[PDB]
Amino acid sequence: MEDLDALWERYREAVRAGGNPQALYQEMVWPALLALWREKPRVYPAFAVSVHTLGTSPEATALAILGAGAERVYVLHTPESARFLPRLRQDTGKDLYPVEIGKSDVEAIYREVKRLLEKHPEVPVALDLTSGTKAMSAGLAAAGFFFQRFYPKVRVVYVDNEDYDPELRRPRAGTEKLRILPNPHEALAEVDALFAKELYGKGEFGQAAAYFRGMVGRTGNQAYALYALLAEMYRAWRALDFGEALKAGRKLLGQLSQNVWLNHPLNARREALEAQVALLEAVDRFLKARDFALKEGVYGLARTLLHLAQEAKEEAAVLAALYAYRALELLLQERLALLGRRAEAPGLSPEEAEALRKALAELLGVLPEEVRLPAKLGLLDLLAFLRLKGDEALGRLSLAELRGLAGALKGRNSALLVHGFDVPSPKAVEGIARLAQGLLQDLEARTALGPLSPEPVPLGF
Amino acid sequence: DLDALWERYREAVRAGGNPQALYQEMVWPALLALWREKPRVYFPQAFAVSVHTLGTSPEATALAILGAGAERVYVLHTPESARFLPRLRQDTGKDLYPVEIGKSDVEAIYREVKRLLEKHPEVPVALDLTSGTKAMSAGLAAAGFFFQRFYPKVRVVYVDNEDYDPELRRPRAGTEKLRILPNPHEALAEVDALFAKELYGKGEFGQAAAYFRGMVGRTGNQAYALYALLAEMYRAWRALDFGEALKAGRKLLGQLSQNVWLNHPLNARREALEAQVALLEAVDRFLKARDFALKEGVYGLARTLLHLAQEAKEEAAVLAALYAYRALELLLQERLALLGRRAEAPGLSPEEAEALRKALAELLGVLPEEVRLPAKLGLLDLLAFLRLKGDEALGRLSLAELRGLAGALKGRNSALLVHGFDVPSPKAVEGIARLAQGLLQDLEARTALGPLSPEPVPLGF
Repeated sequence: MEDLDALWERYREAVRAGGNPQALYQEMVWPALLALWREKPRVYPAFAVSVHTLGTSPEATALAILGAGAERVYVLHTPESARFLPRLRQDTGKDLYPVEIGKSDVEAIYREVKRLLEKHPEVPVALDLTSGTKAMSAGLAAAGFFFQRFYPKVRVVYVDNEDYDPELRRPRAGTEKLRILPNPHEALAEVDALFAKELYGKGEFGQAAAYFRGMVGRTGNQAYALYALLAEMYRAWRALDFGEALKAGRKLLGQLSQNVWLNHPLNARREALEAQVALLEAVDRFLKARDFALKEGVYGLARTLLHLAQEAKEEAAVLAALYAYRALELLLQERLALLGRRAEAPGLSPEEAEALRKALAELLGVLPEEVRLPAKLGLLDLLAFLRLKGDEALGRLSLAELRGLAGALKGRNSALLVHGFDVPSPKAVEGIARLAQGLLQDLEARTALGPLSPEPVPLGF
Repeated sequence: DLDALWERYREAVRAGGNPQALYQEMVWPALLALWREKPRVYFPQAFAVSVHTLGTSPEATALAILGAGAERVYVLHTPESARFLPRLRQDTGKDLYPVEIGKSDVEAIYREVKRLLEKHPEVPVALDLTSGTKAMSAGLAAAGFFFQRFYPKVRVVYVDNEDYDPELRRPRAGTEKLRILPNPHEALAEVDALFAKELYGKGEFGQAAAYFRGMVGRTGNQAYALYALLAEMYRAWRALDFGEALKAGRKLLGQLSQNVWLNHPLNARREALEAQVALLEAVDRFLKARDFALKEGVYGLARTLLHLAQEAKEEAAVLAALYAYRALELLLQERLALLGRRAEAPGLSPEEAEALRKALAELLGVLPEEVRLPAKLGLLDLLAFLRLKGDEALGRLSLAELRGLAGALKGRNSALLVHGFDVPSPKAVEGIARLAQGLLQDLEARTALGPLSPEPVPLGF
């Protein structure tokens, strides 16, 4: 090695004397450097296959072949650099499997890497980008980091070096070292936040929380524990577990009020978070009481259900119907509470029951004698009853709209996930959600929560 | 023009002149002029920001800056390439924003690119990798393609050429052109299958179908259309849209029967597919008839609901309870039918009603007068009635087991998403689902389907 450092200087001074650079490199330097790499590869801390781009200088590639020490060696060369395959054979002693590519045909690099990984799918593979055009090297690296998703044993490698002489177009002999170029997730920790943020923006709150919690496990940065709490709060809220959501939100607000978290980015949104936690509190209170005097909790629950129905409208129509039916039922029951009455025991007088059978018969296209009122008012019975009692919000419904909704309202309990086998049309679910929305805006005006959305607050990064 | 200039340059070099100084004197002014007049840029592109690595080759970075035409220009240089910043300012005429990095510090590339995208989050940004070490260029490309996931307007760019003279270490003048380097996702069609197969493996059937549809177009290969149908069938099945699931499964089976597709990989799992489609057909039949003599459809619907309940139990227990209650209800009604009683309105004599009130009281630990029998039997009422009528499966349950189930069973209709406000424990869902599973295993033996799983068949690639 100090032999190598001494003859490097001998070479340098011979070049300053007028000796040719390439010739004296081949004669004085390269045999000793090559012998060193044969005996002892300068390799950072397993490869079964190595794949090497090949440009106009074969020496870097010879070193990378010896450093990876793979049994199977592929060489991605161009029509122009094919001339160097004999030298590669004689310097490495390896069988070469050559693949010709254009020097900036990045797609072909991608395709050849695909083909090779499919040929060697479960062994460690080194992708050496040292030699070639920037297009070849960058294409090989890009292909490697892309395919690690599906071929995790792939590694991108590089003959790093120290004293690159721009005149000599070579580094100082003996400073070369083969090493692994890390992928961005491996290299830069904060990029995990990006994955978490993406999942959060998709409504995948449980996975987002898992990512944030794993980041605290990786780096110890407790700022991401607060983000995990937030994602956990939304996970629980979207799953209708208002107790767990309230607990997570209260923990989060408590943490954000500590001096150490004063500049956490979620504090830029504190009021929004406080309002959402107030909503969760109100819903928790209403769920415990089951009493429709608690207007804020009725609003919070119906708002949550209508938002869930809107999100399920495309991918989950059966659930969308269920959410929309429950929201409308809650809102109609709150209207009945405006009259002091309860749907499970409305206390209909004989005159009221007769009038209700007549109105239901007109809506259902039957005779009043065919209408049988259950002990607990069904959804359509409740709507008809409120109209009979002069409810101002339901009185505004046209007869055409109500006739259009009558089939869907009548079949509330006949839904597949309640007691029957039916799925109403998406158009009817749309009409049920529209009716519910109008009742919700009436209630929203009468509640201390004001208008509030379940949409998540922006993360602030 | 530039052709004749390049021949004059090569001639002056042949005559012993200094290649680099002669490039600076004879070639570089004409090329720089040309890139100021009309830069050679492959379809013309508009960038707001450009980011440039800088090695020992400032000419390439000047061409890249002028080609990108960005208002804001960042230069990622090393301590060794810093001395080139003044000349790069003169050639381009731009205010440069320099950022220092080590020549192999790939983490530093990732960090600085991340900072710059955060500073310019919504504008098109060019990452020029032409000049620098291979670690710098490959790091910039890898950073670009990685961050495209989160910053879609990022592009990786490169000053390519038609010919490069390896002795002069220069592109042939006037053959340089600024090119976008494609990311491996957009350059390789076939990779979409791997993504689909990943999504399919995680049960994301809609996205898997979407990727399969994409592949059909980008390749010539209608084979992927079959995969798309399979994914659509599972999507519809999980969403409880049995009609659409059956439509897709029948279309798929009919295509797998054509001569062209006899070697399709799905035909390796043909038997399983056929069985799943028959289950779907039986469920579709049962949903139209709503009659518990159709044992196969009862089995298929209860099996589907129990699978969904098991999937939802841990993180969506409200929904899991809804699914598990429906599954258990169906199975108990089928067992009422099997006893020869009407499964939707068993006609209890006053003597049977009295006996059932006594049995429920002894069970619930209350007095008989505190038990009220609704017009529709609840789950607990129905289970106790089946036990009174000598049902053997249910007769095997112990008193301890029944009292452990009694709370959950009484809460069928008081579930939040039915008529009430209950938010259940995953433990209560587990009890309901385990009772249902036992009844399902009993019905399995009495059905022409036999045992079948809603678990997706392997793709076979």
